[PDB]
Amino acid sequence: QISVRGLAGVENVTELKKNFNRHLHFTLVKDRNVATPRDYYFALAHTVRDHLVGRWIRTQQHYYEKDPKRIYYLSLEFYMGRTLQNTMVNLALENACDEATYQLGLDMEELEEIEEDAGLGNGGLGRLAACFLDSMATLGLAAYGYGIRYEFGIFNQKICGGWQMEEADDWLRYGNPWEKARPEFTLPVHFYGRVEHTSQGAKWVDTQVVLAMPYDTPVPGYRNNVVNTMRLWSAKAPNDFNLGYIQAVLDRNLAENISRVLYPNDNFFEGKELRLKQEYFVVAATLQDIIRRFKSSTNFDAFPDKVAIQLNDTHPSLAIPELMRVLVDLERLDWDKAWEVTVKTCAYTNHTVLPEALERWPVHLLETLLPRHLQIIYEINQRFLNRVAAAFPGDVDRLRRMSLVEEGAVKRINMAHLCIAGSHAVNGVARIHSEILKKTIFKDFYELEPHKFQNKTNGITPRRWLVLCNPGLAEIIAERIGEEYISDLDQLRKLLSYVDDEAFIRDVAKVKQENKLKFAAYLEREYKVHINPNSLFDVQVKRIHEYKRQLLNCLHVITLYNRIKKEPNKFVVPRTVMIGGKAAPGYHMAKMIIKLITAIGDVVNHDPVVGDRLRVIFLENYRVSLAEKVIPAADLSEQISTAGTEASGTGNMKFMLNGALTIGTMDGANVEMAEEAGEENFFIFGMRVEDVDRLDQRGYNAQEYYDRIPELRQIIEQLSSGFFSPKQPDLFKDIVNMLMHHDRFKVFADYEEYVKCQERVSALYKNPREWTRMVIRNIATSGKFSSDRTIAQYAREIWGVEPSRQRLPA
Amino acid sequence: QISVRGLAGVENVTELKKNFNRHLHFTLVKDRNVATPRDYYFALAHTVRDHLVGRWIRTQQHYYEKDPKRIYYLSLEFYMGRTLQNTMVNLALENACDEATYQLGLDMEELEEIEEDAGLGNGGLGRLAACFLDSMATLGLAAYGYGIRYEFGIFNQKICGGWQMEEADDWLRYGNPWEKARPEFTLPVHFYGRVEHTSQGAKWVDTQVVLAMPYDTPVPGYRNNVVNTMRLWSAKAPNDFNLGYIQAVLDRNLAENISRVLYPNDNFFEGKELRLKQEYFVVAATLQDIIRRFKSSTNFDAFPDKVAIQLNDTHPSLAIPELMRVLVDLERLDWDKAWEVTVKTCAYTNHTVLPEALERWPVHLLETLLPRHLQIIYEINQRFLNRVAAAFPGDVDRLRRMSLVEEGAVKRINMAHLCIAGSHAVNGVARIHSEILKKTIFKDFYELEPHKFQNKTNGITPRRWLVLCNPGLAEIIAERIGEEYISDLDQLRKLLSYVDDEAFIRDVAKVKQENKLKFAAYLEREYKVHINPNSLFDVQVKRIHEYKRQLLNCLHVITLYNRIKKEPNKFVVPRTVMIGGKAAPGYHMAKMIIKLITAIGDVVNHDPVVGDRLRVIFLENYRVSLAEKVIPAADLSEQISTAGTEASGTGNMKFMLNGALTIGTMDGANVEMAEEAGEENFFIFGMRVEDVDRLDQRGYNAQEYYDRIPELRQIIEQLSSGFFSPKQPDLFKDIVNMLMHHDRFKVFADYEEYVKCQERVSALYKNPREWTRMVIRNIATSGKFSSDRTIAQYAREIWGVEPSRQRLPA
Ligand SMILES: COc1ccc(-c2nc([C@@H]3O[C@H](CO)[C@@H](O)[C@H](O)[C@H]3O)n[nH]2)cc1
Ligand SMILES: COc1ccc(-c2nc([C@@H]3O[C@H](CO)[C@@H](O)[C@H](O)[C@H]3O)n[nH]2)cc1
Ligand SMILES: *Cc1c(COP(=O)(O)O)cnc(C)c1O
Ligand SMILES: *Cc1c(COP(=O)(O)O)cnc(C)c1O
Repeated sequence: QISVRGLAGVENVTELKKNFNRHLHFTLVKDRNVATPRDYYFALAHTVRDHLVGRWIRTQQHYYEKDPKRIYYLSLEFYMGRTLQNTMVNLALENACDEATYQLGLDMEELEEIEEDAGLGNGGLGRLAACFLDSMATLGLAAYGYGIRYEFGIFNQKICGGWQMEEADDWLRYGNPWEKARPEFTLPVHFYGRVEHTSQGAKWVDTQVVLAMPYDTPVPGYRNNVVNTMRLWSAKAPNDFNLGYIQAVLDRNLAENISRVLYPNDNFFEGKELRLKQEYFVVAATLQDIIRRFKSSTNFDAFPDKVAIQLNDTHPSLAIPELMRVLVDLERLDWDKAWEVTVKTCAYTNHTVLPEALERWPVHLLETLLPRHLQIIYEINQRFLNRVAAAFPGDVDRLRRMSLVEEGAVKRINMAHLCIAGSHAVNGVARIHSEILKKTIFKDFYELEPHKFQNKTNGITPRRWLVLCNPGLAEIIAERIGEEYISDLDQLRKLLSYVDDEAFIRDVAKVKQENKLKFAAYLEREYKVHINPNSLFDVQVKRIHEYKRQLLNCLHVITLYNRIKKEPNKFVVPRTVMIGGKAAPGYHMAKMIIKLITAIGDVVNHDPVVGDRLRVIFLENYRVSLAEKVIPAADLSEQISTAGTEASGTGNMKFMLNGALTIGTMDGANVEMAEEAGEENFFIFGMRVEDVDRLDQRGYNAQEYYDRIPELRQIIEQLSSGFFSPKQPDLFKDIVNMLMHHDRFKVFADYEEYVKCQERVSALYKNPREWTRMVIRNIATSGKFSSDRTIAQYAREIWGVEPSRQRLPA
Repeated sequence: QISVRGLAGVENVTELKKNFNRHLHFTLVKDRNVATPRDYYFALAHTVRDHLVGRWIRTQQHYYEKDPKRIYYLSLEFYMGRTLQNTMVNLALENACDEATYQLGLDMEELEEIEEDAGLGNGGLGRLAACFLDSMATLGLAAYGYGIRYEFGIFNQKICGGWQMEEADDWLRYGNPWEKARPEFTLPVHFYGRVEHTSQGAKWVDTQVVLAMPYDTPVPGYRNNVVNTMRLWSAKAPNDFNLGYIQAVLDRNLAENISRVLYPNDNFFEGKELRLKQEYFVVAATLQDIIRRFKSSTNFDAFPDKVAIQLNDTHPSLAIPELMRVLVDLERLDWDKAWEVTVKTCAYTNHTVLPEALERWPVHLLETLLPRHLQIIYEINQRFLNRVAAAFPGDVDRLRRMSLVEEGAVKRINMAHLCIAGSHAVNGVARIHSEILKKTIFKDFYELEPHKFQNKTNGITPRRWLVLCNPGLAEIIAERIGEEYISDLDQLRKLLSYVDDEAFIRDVAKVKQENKLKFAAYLEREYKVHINPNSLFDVQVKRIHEYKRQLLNCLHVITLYNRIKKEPNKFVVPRTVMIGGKAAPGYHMAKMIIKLITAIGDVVNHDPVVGDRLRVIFLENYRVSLAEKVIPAADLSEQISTAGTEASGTGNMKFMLNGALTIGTMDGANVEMAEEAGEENFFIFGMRVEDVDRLDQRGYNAQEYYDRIPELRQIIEQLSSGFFSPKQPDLFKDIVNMLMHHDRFKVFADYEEYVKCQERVSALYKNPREWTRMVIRNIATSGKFSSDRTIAQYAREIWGVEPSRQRLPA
């Protein structure tokens, strides 16, 4: 049907049909009389998987023969989502599979909906890792993603009585056709024990052993026949583990719990032993695998020429002392040489400045679990501080600030300090964030070693986030400028020459309208709710956190409601306000915010005076597959974090690419988006970073805003008095008390500017031609935010490898 | 090469090679340059599996269309062993696969050795279930085996310093290509809770739910294109289970532990809650599956016409009250009608008279775990005892003896009594055993309902236990009488006409010699030990238990050793005495017996005066795959249980079929073997059951035998004084004390007759022609001991179905 989905040749379609029927019979052991839609999904997934394997084998063979520098991307999170459609897109099989399944009496879109998300991440950080793997494959880099194969990913969210309930995400229940277990490359990982000092070096002895079993998942590049590997480790007990008899076997679960479940905190550090075990587990297994591959290419001088290790935040920071341990204790390198190799191999990406998100591990935990690593950390620290003292003689407070070891009631190791000391490059994830790192939390380190500090602004893959989720938009773009933009997103600039083209304006608006209709029907089918698809779709989807300011959005929604009730017969631009996202299970305020959003909905959606002019919907179970549906349907993207808090954001970029306008603060990558599109094509409001600093110096007093803004006072009085919770009048007192007395994120300080800016949004929406022209200017300038651009910069400026768009032979 | 392995046609071999290469590439994602022997095994297993699937689908379809009476064989144990070779034998693919792999540069016998045993049983009871599944498929019965998919089967045995050590049997580590998960037919199983009485019936409420997920394994019949199903349940927690957050997810292991591990006790009852959970789990899931299939054929009068449930001992006895629960509480049948249906549906096989093996569950356990089942059991008991009281008025002691409820400090439910009350047929497993049931432990029940009591003598499948393990013997038989005997083992009687045939005598002895050479080399390769293959191979392999009297064998071995040392220059027939088997981990005396056997070996095998005239070998890790190697190599089969203790035995039958002579007591099926072969062709010794009873009446005094038999006194003095344990002189005092003062199995009472009978064995072995003639007379009369005969009797006399040797279309 549409060109960007590829060719459906007679031979190809005939062969797909044959192989589908072969898998249904031989692989699934079903016939057509008893097959369910799930069986049909698996038959198609195996059929498509077969097309990957030849390319996967040949790619890995090619890397063995050419021996390029290898890139290892270490992350505790990979938020992959579904694989079937992405695989078809990257192999140019989508139209062929559509036609094949159509001829078998099946709807391929219905089969796609059966696949579980691989939800092995919390949000942005994990999804960035996934976009990066796609870009690395598309750019022909010899890259490997290494992580943990969690049995349970991010929990499934249910809303009961307006409250979040959590259910385990049993994503492996029906099997995962995309992974290949490799039990033959299983490796041992050590814990506990003690250190003995012999005459020739330290020895780590009396340890408990857990096995790391790898599962490999293919990562196809975009139409280049490159298939890279994501290797995820699963924990297994050895067979003599604890070996009355029955209890010893049952106790194997203690070892296997390491890979059982993803910690569900976004931007928050929980210092639990189990999490530390996960961090070491992934590092120890991965580093053995790296060294094995390096020796099968004595001379570790060449190691940094053949290996780059990228640390996705501090979560895999133990890679630094582990590499030192292996090189010094096992390979018998002198300390100075081992350190040179380590620093040249490792690079660190920081993703947050929030103090509660930074990993600071208690020394007593490390002492018990990883006694040799603690010794190595202390030695790193002493050598590092000796350098500081030589550069800044007499500056004793600098020595305290820069130490890897923090003093206090409980001594802690600051893992960010460890990463900076042990890495040749340290980057933030958007220009403003990288500047904040140099001016504030890592200022001292920047003064010592300015050359280490870089910026790499984040991006998103346009395969998943345009072609896959919004084929209608991809097609109308391709009709004008061809298909090359899918792997060279800067070509979207050519669309600026179509900003006054009446046919293009029409087509852009038509695609948005279709996407809104399709989403409005999805909502009715799966969740029994009636929305007006002519209304402005105002969307805020992301994890629930105080810094992201869903509460500010709530205040605007109540303002609109109160304005309608005051003047019911005045025209207002109709809106559907959709908010979705998961709260971390232990984060009380985030759970209270969810309840507030649903309680506002309960009032607003049932008030007959409001009608269809305002609807408030909480989108349940926000995840990658839901993002693919709602983002193409959005008109307005809410990116309203307090300036200085959102390191980058990536949702922001997904909305820009898909034809929504953005209302946002000058935070993270929003700054760069506005710069690319022009400030006149962005709805910017609120305090800049400098304004927040000025408020913090005099002292934030929320009472001043309450006293001066009557519309704001009315809302607080409604919240306090039980207007949105008549049966439990004090339900929201924690929210009110926080806003009035200990709001770290200054919700009231941006309220007035936010409401005024929202009125400008509504004014523009009344003129559909000018709204759409502004949209075209956004889509046209979104090219910088391709993760292909981001990865090319990492490759050239950090890893020292050249990207390639050349195809391997098929 | 050999005819019974089938045809190797050019087309077949070409297609096998293609499919092997397809699986290596697409299924395993390997090329020939990096493939290991394990990859080659999996490629062949998938290739052979593909030949099963069409037949499996068509067989199950045929049962749906014809709607025959269905047979459900419920067992906690299925000791399957390896599947690859058995599959090839039953599909006539062995020579074709041999040729295909040969042309690919691979040795198929080497690939076969890579497969793990499916070790989901302890010994005879579990292996009987496996032979039965093979026979049911070969006889065209619509039969299903139902059990538990244990993650860990019977432990792997290691010998360290002469002691048994246990290691977990992680049989699923590399995957199981033979099973198909069916997560779509997952069913709930309930535990705990309480009973509420409403106006219309009892309700079992407030229960904890565990899911039962089925995995299906194909069971091919012998060259008839029938493929039946073995369905094994695995335990899964529901997704809301216990739903801080992290701990709730980790605690899912509590539910999933139900299917984690096989209880490793042979002939011993351990009354643990976890075992009770396993028993109910298998019953509750299976019965729902049975009822579903019955309703998809209101009218439960027809249920016993369409369903037979065979209880493999009392382990699945909760099927009786569960069926009553479903019919009364859920289907709303009146009690009397439900009971009629239950009795007509269920039949019970008893496999032991040892009092410590009989299941007697504490009432307090049932009350907490299965409160509704306990109520139903009490009602069954009251109704049953009302019948007893009407038949035997005033016989109050009979009421006490027959009750399902045993009085005492702890009230217990006698599950054997429950099975008899609720079953239309009760059988023992050999003629002597079935007679013992009627005369002793179930005498009262037999007097009430004589019509219920039957015998079904055990058997073994001649596919695994002749064709598969001893192709050389199968072939020389086939050269004379054709191939029909493989599915009609009574045809072996035709071999009596070849007892004086010089060529046949030669060939039988040649095959034995080859098997001994092959086993002698296996021992050198895998376990670094030098045995004389011209020696008589004297073999006792079976679980270690006091009743099986490995200790009596030990006493004979020491006797031979002492006789050699007394007269070193006299000729004695050389022997290699091999003993193997696992001890239950908590069974102290069994572990001490293993240590005694290895300690005897340590002395005997290193005494230079003995030379190669006597060797004592402990065969480590005895299991089904080791049985397939050692049984074809044996000359003498040791079947020496105290009369009245071995309900049947099946090892005995395996040795008879494979050309060993038997030294044995008149116990279990040995009685029937001697009757079939003639007593003159069997080495019978020792007390009969009647002699044991006479000794028990006067009192067994072991001291009398010590005082009268100088050779026996010498052995006890050697054991006591530390001759076999010089560094730990008192090591064997528990063994000595047991033999002298509390030997329940009367080892000393059979010593003299046993040693004299062993001298007759040695005398016959000196005349190889007459030894071999006696062997032919044994093999020729082994036909009764086919499990095809056993299953045909169950079918006709218990299940009410007619067996069929007709082929389904291919
Ligand atoms: C399990 O514990 C944690 C899980 C995640 C984070 C984390 N997530 C991000 C997000 O990273 C994105 C990708 O760079 C940014 O776009 C986003 O601004 C940031 O909040 N920063 N930090 C921190 C601890
Ligand atoms: C896990 O707990 C148990 C496991 C097994 C048994 C058992 N095994 C047999 C053996 O059954 C064989 C098949 O009928 C007989 O040949 C054998 O004589 C008997 O001991 N009888 N009883 C009992 C409890
Ligand atoms: C992109 C994405 C995120 C990150 O969104 P932000 O608005 O940048 O926080 C979180 N979750 C999912 C499922 C995503 O696809
Ligand atoms: C046949 C068999 C048994 C039963 O042997 P008995 O001598 O009858 O106890 C036990 N274990 C294995 C592995 C078997 O094959």
